Amino acid sequence: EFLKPRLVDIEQVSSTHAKVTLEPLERGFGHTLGNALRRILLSSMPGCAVTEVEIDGVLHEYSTKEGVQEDILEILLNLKGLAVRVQGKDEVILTLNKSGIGPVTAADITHDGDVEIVKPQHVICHLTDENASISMRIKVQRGRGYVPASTRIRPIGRLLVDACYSPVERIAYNVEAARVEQRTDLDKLVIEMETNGTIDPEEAIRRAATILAEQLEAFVDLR
Amino acid sequence: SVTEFLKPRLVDIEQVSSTHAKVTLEPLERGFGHTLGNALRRILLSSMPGCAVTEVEIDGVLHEYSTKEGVQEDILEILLNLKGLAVRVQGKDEVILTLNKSGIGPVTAADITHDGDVEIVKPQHVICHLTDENASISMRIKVQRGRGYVPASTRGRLLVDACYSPVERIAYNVEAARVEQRTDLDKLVIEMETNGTIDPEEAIRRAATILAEQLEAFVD
Amino acid sequence: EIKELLKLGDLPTSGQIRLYDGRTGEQFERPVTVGYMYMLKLNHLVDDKM
Amino acid sequence: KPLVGTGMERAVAVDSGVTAVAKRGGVVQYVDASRIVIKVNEDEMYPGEAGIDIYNLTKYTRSNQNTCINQMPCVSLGEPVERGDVLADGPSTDLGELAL
Amino acid sequence: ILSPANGEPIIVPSQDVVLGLYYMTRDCVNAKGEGMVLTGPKEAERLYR
Repeated sequence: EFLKPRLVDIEQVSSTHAKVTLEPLERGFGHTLGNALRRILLSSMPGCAVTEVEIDGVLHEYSTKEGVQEDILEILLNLKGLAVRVQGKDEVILTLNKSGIGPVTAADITHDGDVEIVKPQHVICHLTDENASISMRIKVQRGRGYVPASTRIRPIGRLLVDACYSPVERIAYNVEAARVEQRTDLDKLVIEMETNGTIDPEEAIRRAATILAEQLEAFVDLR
Repeated sequence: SVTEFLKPRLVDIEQVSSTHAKVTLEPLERGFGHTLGNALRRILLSSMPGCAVTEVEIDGVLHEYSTKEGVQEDILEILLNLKGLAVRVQGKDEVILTLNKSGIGPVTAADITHDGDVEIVKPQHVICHLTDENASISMRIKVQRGRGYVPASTRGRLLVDACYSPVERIAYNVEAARVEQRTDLDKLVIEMETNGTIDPEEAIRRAATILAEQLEAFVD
Repeated sequence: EIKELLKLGDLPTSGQIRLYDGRTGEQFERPVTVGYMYMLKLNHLVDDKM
Repeated sequence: KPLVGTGMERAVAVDSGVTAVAKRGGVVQYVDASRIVIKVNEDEMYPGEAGIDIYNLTKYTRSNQNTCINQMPCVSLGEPVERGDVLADGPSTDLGELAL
Repeated sequence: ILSPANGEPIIVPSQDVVLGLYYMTRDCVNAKGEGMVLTGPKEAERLYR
């Protein structure tokens, strides 16, 4: 009796910005699905985030390293913003080695076959001495939600980084009139998503729908 | 483990009355209580299919603000009473029920002429009252199958607001819930009252089924 | 002048926009003043006082 | 920085002494999170000197109220600096502007 | 819940609770749904939601 919506278009506006169109939708279902998917996408999408950093010669974040423009704490903050997609494993160790003057960016991270750097120009720090060199081991873990380091339960020098696993940055949704073959009371839902570039928009939409359906299984057979 | 979420372990269904239920589900992921409650509330309010009174033809009355001798209630109050008539039309989508009554007494739902494929949920529902011995009332009620609530303002053919959805009231609340350590969890309390064609539990199940079938094109 | 600067940024001159409830998606019935305020964390933390 | 200010933020930040202020104009010869080395301009040199100004930055020291006093440079390698320019921001300062 | 000084209630709503009740109990001349006849408060809540 109800017409079932289908994914009809995916407009990849940019690498981190996409639009997904669901069509057709009956009255009221556009806003219902829009809000449910918005909440699930903002709260429950999985992603890979930096959780641990080991910089050679560094004991804690409240310190400086010779030849480095940024404080160790600022380096950790920059690594917190590093967007990485990991394939086939939930935890990886990346190696960053850089020498000489210049910005040390995500492109200088040692290449890993199962790891993709979505934004290679992400600045990690700046080396300002020709003889200065930085070497770090960065732990990247898969998770969901927000997991602070203080609520996370180690040799000295292993610095914990707060993990914002969610790849989704912004979600908006608009319900507008849809042009059907014979119907006029059908809407379409356009979900505009801005991410960190580490999750496919269609994968995110299907993921949110699966989460919603599994949460609805309890109500489907109430007892 | 990133693809597994907490499922309601405790589901308590308190039957306040035959048509009134309180369903408590616990525990839920943070924010999932509002998501599920709002989605189910919207579906129950605006999307639940059902049968309801849509028109009435009353002999002697030509328009809503009219009178009829021998009837205690006003025509507007008769329309209000017809709005509350819960009818199960199993056979068809459109049905016409004839109501022919005479003599002093309460004209109730049980006095409507019987139809094979039509069921009266509450036969003692009062349609109107006749205060005269020779007072008579002849009406034809058009009951249709639709979705949600359709006001007569959006549509002598007297128009009655169509309460297709069997939902009389639906509300939800989110309370703090907790497991061994996690204390930020959601507990969803759904207070629901139906019009008696279907009980609250079945209505909640139907709303959940409709929402789940809406997602069939994206569920892995 | 503030309204002129708001026009320059293609923002409403009243400083009020349409907000939606995140819990339900329902539009709030009236326009809500939304902008940027410069906020300070004072040295009165609950950690030191509890 | 405050998006809406009064214009007094720079005076407060500079006069407080929490920031590193270039004593003489020149070019940033060296810079890191703890130190700034300015190659002074020829016209601002006393006769018998190299023309090198060294600014050692205060790093993660407690204040009288157990808050953090930390100076971080706001200039880059090779940048030209004038006398009175902020070389390193202090606590609650952003590019020489008071940022509470 | 009563003041010992004068016997008046102390738990009277204030500020935003008063604002919410006032806003929801205000009337508008040409508001949507005007002139409708409702079976009761439940129908009013259903129509508003």
